[PDB]
Amino acid sequence: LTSNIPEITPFLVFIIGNVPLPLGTVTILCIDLGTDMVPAISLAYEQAESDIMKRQPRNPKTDKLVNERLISMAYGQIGMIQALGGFFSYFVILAENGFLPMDLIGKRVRWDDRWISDVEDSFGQQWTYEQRKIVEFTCHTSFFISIVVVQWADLIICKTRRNSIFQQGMKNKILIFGLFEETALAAFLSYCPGTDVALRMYPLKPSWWFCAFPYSLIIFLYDEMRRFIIRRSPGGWVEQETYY
Amino acid sequence: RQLFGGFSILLWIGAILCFLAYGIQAATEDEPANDNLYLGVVLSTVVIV
Amino acid sequence: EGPDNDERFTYDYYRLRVVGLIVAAVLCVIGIIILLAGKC
Amino acid sequence: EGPDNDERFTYDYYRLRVVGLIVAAVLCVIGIIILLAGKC
Amino acid sequence: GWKKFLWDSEKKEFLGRTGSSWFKIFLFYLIFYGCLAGIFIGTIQVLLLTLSDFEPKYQDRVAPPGLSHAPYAIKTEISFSISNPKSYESFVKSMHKLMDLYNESSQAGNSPFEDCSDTPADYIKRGDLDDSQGQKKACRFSRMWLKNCSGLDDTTYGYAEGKPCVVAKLNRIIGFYPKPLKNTTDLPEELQANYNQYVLPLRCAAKREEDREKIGSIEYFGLGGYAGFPLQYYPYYGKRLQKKYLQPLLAIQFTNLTQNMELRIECKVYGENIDYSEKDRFRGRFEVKIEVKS
Amino acid sequence: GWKKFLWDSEKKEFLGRTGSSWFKIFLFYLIFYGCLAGIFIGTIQVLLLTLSDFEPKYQDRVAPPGLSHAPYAIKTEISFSISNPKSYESFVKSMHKLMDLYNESSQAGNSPFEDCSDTPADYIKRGDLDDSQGQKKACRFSRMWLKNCSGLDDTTYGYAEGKPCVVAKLNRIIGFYPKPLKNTTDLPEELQANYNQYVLPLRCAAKREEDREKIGSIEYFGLGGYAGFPLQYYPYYGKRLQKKYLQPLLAIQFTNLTQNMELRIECKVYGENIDYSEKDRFRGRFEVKIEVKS
Amino acid sequence: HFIHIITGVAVFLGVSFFILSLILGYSWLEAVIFLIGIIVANVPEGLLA
Ligand SMILES: C=C(/C=C\C[C@@H](O)[C@@H](O)[C@H](O)C/C=C/C=C\[C@@H](O)C[C@@H]1O[C@H](C[C@@H](O)[C@H](O)C[C@H]2O[C@H]([C@H](O)[C@H](O)CC[C@H](O)/C=C/[C@H](C)[C@@H](O)C[C@]3(O)O[C@H](C[C@@H](O)CCCCCCC[C@@]45C[C@@H](C)C[C@@](C)(O4)[C@@H](C[C@@H](C)CCCCC[C@@H](O)[C@H](O)[C@H](O)[C@@H](O)[C@H](O)[C@H]4O[C@H](C[C@H](O)[C@H](O)/C(C)=C/[C@H](O)C[C@@H](C)[C@H](O)C(=O)N/C=C/C(=O)NCCCO)[C@H](O)[C@@H](O)[C@@H]4O)O5)[C@H](O)[C@@H](O)[C@H]3O)C[C@@H](O)[C@@H]2O)[C@@H](O)[C@H](O)[C@H]1O)CC[C@H](O)[C@@H](O)[C@H](O)[C@H](C)C[C@H]1O[C@H](/C=C\[C@@H](O)[C@H](O)C[C@@H]2C[C@@H]3C[C@H](O2)[C@@H](CC[C@H]2O[C@H](CN)C[C@H]2O)O3)[C@@H](O)[C@H](O)[C@H]1O
Ligand SMILES: CCCCCCCC/C=C\CCCCCCCC(=O)OC[C@H](COP(=O)(O)OCC[N+](C)(C)C)OC(=O)CCCCCCC/C=C\CCCCCCCC
Ligand SMILES: CCCCCCCC/C=C\CCCCCCCC(=O)OC[C@H](COP(=O)(O)OCC[N+](C)(C)C)OC(=O)CCCCCCC/C=C\CCCCCCCC
Ligand SMILES: CCCCCCCC/C=C\CCCCCCCC(=O)OC[C@H](COP(=O)(O)OCC[N+](C)(C)C)OC(=O)CCCCCCC/C=C\CCCCCCCC
Ligand SMILES: CCCCCCCC/C=C\CCCCCCCC(=O)OC[C@H](COP(=O)(O)OCC[N+](C)(C)C)OC(=O)CCCCCCC/C=C\CCCCCCCC
Ligand SMILES: CCCCCCCC/C=C\CCCCCCCC(=O)OC[C@H](COP(=O)(O)OCC[N+](C)(C)C)OC(=O)CCCCCCC/C=C\CCCCCCCC
Ligand SMILES: CCCCCCCC/C=C\CCCCCCCC(=O)OC[C@H](COP(=O)(O)OCC[N+](C)(C)C)OC(=O)CCCCCCC/C=C\CCCCCCCC
Ligand SMILES: CCCCCCCC/C=C\CCCCCCCC(=O)OC[C@H](COP(=O)(O)OCC[N+](C)(C)C)OC(=O)CCCCCCC/C=C\CCCCCCCC
Ligand SMILES: CC(C)CCC[C@@H](C)[C@H]1CC[C@H]2[C@@H]3CC=C4C[C@@H](O)CC[C@]4(C)[C@H]3CC[C@]12C
Ligand SMILES: CC(C)CCC[C@@H](C)[C@H]1CC[C@H]2[C@@H]3CC=C4C[C@@H](O)CC[C@]4(C)[C@H]3CC[C@]12C
Repeated sequence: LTSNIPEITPFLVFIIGNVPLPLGTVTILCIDLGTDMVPAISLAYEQAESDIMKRQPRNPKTDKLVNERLISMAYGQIGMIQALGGFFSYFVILAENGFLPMDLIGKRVRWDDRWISDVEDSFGQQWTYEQRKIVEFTCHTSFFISIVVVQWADLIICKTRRNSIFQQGMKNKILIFGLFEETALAAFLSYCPGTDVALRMYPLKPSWWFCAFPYSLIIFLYDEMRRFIIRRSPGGWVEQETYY
Repeated sequence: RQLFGGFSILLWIGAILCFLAYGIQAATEDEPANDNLYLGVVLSTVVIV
Repeated sequence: EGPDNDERFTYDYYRLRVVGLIVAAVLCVIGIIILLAGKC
Repeated sequence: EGPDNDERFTYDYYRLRVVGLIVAAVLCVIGIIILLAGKC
Repeated sequence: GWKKFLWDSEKKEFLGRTGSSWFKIFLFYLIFYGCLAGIFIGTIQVLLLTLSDFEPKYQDRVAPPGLSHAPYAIKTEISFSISNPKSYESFVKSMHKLMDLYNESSQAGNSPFEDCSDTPADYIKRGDLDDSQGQKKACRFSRMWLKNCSGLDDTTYGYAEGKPCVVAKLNRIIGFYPKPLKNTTDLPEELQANYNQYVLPLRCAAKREEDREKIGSIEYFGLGGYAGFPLQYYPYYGKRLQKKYLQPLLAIQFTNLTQNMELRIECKVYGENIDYSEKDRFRGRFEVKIEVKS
Repeated sequence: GWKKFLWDSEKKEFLGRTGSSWFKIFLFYLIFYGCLAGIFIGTIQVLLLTLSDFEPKYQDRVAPPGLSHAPYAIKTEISFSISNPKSYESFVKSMHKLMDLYNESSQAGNSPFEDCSDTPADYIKRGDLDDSQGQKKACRFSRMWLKNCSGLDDTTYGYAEGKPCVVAKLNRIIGFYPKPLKNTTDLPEELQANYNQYVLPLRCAAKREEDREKIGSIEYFGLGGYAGFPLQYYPYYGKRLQKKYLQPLLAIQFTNLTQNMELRIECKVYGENIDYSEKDRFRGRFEVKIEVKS
Repeated sequence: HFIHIITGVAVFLGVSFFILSLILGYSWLEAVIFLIGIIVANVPEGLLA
């Protein structure tokens, strides 16, 4: 559910702010059924944190499976950071090729016209229709890769609900395999000859793969301190507000 | 029984809606995007599988 | 430079794809190693 | 636990020193490698 | 249920919490989102510092250059009746919009428009891409050069009696030097005559072998009377260093056009750093469908 | 030079800059140092969150336990004249400071001082190191137990007529269980008699073989009349979980002490989790230099 | 109960971006189609598998 937000916000800013489409449909499909699955399947192999044969039976009328405390995390805090990281890699790709963030607002109507072969950028260059479309597609590829990068820290902060990572431990071999495969698939979809004709994903330059790293580290640090106040302060605000 | 179950309903409509949009988009213009014929065959596969 | 500044408009995407594939392959292998390491 | 909780007051400084020395040695070697790599 | 979860009067709760809860949550989200906004803004400012103002860091996606045209035809088709005047209005309004930028009133004084050779010439380098010598100077391009398609004599530009014009234009690229083909034994048929090295040739033809006969006399108008672009208007230094810059233009009159029949005309520029693409039908060449139905 | 770099009146400069410069620099340093302070404070708050309030994370630097004493002798020497009263005042003031904490008035009511066995007994576990059962309860230790050194009869405690006392004390350690030596054939000579398992023995002697003769009768006072510490006062749960806790004490009277001569007396505790150190002369044992010069 | 909440948030994001789009100058046909696209995006397809 965390991956949702960074999948809808691009279109919302598209219709309201009038900017070129940040996340394509064949890329959402690649994340929705590619990257997410193996890790989500691996999250089942997680061992207990505390003694499970010691707690009382769950109340059916109060402790549900999906409460508002979860929605506040996935839809509210983690997904938001992931969406911001994606919009960062996007603006970087368009600024390095010629379209600065001030000239993108108000361009969609002429960016999508199939009969305007002269679109001026922030520096004065004239771009044909197919040329600007290639850049938009490369922005979709990097957006998808940014999603995978932030999903790394999301799969690690989702591994444990309360306990710390330095306590439980990364003894789950399936999760490790999930991260490795999740990265190999993105690189494969972006560098195999014939993807720009079949799936529309262009190769990325090596400096762009590092635009999502800080957001991931931040997600990890935020969730770590979150899981810390719950332990030291039982029954406090962080527990009745963020404890799934 | 298993095909019309769990949340296969959410996805059945998603699939139906996807092919409806491809129908309308196809008979209206000869050059429509196909984000729907794919989105629909995929969604449907996630239910059949 | 000057008139023959043709390099200013060229990029070696070929070499980039070759390297990116070598790397993807390596990551995939390492993954398999970790996965099967224990069942032998 | 209880009365015989003697472990709660022991630390294996020996093993720690052994490892810290192995590591120091390795770092020292790597350094030399980098320094002389080129003059051969 | 329905009513109580909405508003109970013993615990003074609305939707579930009290006033102090809604306040604690609203304050938390305001501080959280505020920090998020400040972080995103800082990471965008460092980005404004990385790039240069006089030159795009990457120029590989725009090469070679395209070939656009006025008028603005949708689906690359120019169809209009010689009787109904409200048929070619959408075209003239565009043609006019394009030529309205070459008005002599705009080009006046010493700056930043200097008088250049009335006959094609070689390149002109106004230094590097710096701010040292201020704003560079661009060559003047007069309207009148285009003889029968200028909107100065026959405002309509031709569409009035079955003789249309097509003003072709080369896509502006920073630091791009056009290089024409040399006089060696290998050169297309057409290009042999009038080999003005300093001129980049543009030549239109018919897509199919049949249509040849149905297409009449392609009359090109340009600088010096040649069917090309003079090399003296290059290179382009970019908006920041060359505001008030005009790119050459080439007019094409399709005289003697068969009536009531769709004609496919493909125009193409030639040169060394010019390459076409089977996917982009506007890279170096362009296609137009003309049908003067009357 | 001298005068101008200090104050010129044309550019209105002081020390070198104008008013707006000193302001730009002062404002920058204020913001910079403010951010530095906030960062250091945040990194210290996360540290306050890491650790536990009822138990030090590392307890390897304090084991085994030491052996301190009252009085407070500097260089481990107790020298005083039996005539001049202003000679043993610094000692009595300390002894008194230590015993002043065992006043019966302080130990009153059911909490948190419960009555314990008047004779040595075994350990007592008041649960785990949690806040579940509130503040734990500690055993009461009466002053009178120490018979001739209590400051209740002879305030001076002995120093008045050439017979001093030395109240020994075992260093308080959280969760430390004292373990005395067993009755097996291997045990020091001294310890054989009065083997009260529940008592940790303390025995003083002479550092050198010669001094033996010059040292008289070491009379130990303690709980039950034994020369040790009762195991019932352990373990210690820490200040937070056991405020108002009293540690056992053992009085030692050095009767029949030779006059006008420095005597080196070494006291030593025995037990399993007790180990001495050749570097720390207070770990398990202690040394005292006594010289009753009169 | 999971499907219940997921749909809750779907109609909320849609009626809200509907009033917002009308505040920006769009017509009722295009704005209606925007409410359709946002609801379809709130569908977890791998959640089923
Ligand atoms: C198939 C689909 C649908 C469409 C597909 C489409 O593409 C295609 O199929 C085409 O359709 C093909 C169809 C072809 C059909 C036929 C053709 O073959 C044939 C040819 O068509 C050609 C045309 C064609 O070329 C066309 O152009 C095609 C395009 O069509 C669309 C056009 O744009 C546009 O619609 C044109 C349509 C037409 O023009 C509309 C006309 C109007 C309706 C109407 O007015 C006309 C007219 O009047 O209608 C009359 C009939 C009447 O009875 C009707 C009664 C009216 C009711 C009135 C009540 C209104 C109402 C209603 C209330 C509920 C609310 C309320 C507020 O409003 C309330 C208020 C009241 C009080 C208002 C009362 C007003 C009264 C008005 C009425 O009376 C009438 O207007 C009136 O009578 C008039 O006559 C009269 O003139 C009036 O004029 C005035 C009235 C005003 O105008 C009007 O009122 C206005 C302005 C209202 C304004 O709103 C008011 C505002 C100002 C505002 O209030 C305001 O002030 N604000 C001020 C703010 C302010 O100051 N602020 C100050 C700030 C200070 O701080 C005047 O005022 C009035 O007084 C006056 O009376 O009451 C009558 O007939 C006539 O009168 C008629 O003329 C657009 C497209 O459809 C299409 O391209 C023709 O040229 C040709 O000749 C013909 O042959 C399915 C969609 C897909 O599913 C979806 O994928 C889709 O594709 C995407 C969404 C695309 C988008 O994205 C694309 C890129 C990628 C996408 O694809 C990706 O896929 C995105 C995805 C999506 C998701 C998410 C994600 O991303 C991905 C992930 C998903 C996956 O991941 C998941 C996991 N996570 C899993 C999986 O799901 O999936 C993009 O490329 C797309 O672009 C993009 O869109
Ligand atoms: C600027 C860039 C920002 C990037 C942000 C995203 C970061 C996300 C990726 C990686 C984060 C790594 C976090 C490191 C955590 C280490 C924790 C650790 O070490 O805790 C020690 C545990 C505890 O042990 P214990 O005391 O319970 O044992 C008891 C044994 N008894 C029972 C026998 C006594 O020990 C154990 O877990 C057992 C040993 C497990 C060793 C794990 C080593 C593998 C670690 C990471 C794999 C790399 C993934 C890379 C993904 C990229 C793909 C291209
Ligand atoms: C433990 C078990 C381990 C197993 C690991 C298995 C890993 C498998 C690794 C690699 C195999 C991948 C498939 C290989 C595809 C080869 C495609 C190829 O060689 O194409 C070459 C030609 C390109 O020629 P050109 O440059 O002249 O074209 C110019 C076109 N112009 C000029 C018009 C733009 O192709 C074309 O023309 C047409 C391109 C056809 C598109 C085929 C791509 C398939 C699409 C999606 C499937 C990917 C799903 C992901 C599966 C992940 C599994 C882990
Ligand atoms: C367990 C982990 C699974 C990981 C797998 C990732 C899941 C992927 C999920 C969704 C992606 C599927 C979307 C299908 C996209 C089809 C695109 C298509 O049909 O585009 C049509 C293009 C036409 O393009 P154009 O008009 O520019 O041509 C102009 C040619 N002129 C100008 C030269 C004439 O034709 C061409 O590309 C011709 C080449 C045809 C390429 C077909 C590639 C099909 C790829 C995947 C289908 C199988 C996936 C099953 C796995 C499910 C996993 C759960
Ligand atoms: C690119 C993405 C960047 C994202 C960065 C995000 C950084 C922002 C992180 C935190 C800012 C939010 C602080 C909000 C403070 C106001 C909240 C408030 O008003 O709270 C009131 C309560 C005190 O009420 P009570 O419980 O006594 O009343 C009992 C009432 N009853 C019964 C309901 C429980 O407050 C409490 O409990 C204390 C709880 C305070 C919350 C601690 C959360 C700390 C989380 C993260 C900080 C770590 C940042 C690491 C970043 C590294 C960057 C490299
Ligand atoms: C248990 C142990 C397991 C170990 C398994 C190890 C597996 C082997 C590992 C690595 C193999 C590396 C193969 C390297 C292939 C290099 C191919 C290459 O560099 O081709 C580049 C060129 C296309 O360049 P272009 O000019 O069109 O660029 C576009 C220019 N524009 C768009 C600007 C005009 O190729 C062409 O022309 C011709 C291309 C012909 C088709 C080659 C097929 C390569 C596809 C997939 C193989 C990679 C799989 C790696 C494993 C990944 C696992 C997830
Ligand atoms: C570009 C420049 C490259 C420079 C490379 C320099 C080479 C570095 C050389 C060696 C570093 C590895 C050290 C591994 C030593 C492990 C030994 C071990 O057994 O240690 C266990 C301790 C846990 O101690 P304890 O107190 O829990 O138990 C005490 C229990 N008693 C005392 C009772 C016994 O653990 C530890 O010391 C943890 C050891 C530290 C963990 C390594 C963290 C690595 C950090 C960043 C690297 C990330 C790379 C990501 C890849 C990106 C690729 C593109
Ligand atoms: C071109 C290629 C160049 C390659 C060169 C490679 C050089 C060789 C590399 C590594 C050699 C590793 C040697 C490991 C030695 C382990 C010794 C050890 O673990 O001893 C620990 C114990 C002392 O423990 P404790 O109980 O007193 O602890 C205190 C406990 N408390 C304080 C609480 C009471 O030892 C003892 O008793 C007995 C100690 C006897 C003396 C051992 C001498 C070791 C000193 C230096 C050798 C290390 C040099 C490494 C290279 C570094 C280069 C900068
Ligand atoms: C850790 C968090 C809370 C720090 C957030 C710092 C915020 C408040 C800082 C980070 C970067 C800063 C911006 C950096 C650059 C400029 C350009 C200048 O012409 C106006 C101020 C402006 C726009 C700054 C405003 C404040 C700013 C956004
Ligand atoms: C990037 C920089 C500028 C951020 C600096 C943030 C500063 C202002 C933040 C970081 C950690 C914060 C402290 C964290 C915990 C507490 C304890 C609480 O009982 C009082 C507030 C106090 C003392 C906070 C005051 C504000 C504080 C010091």
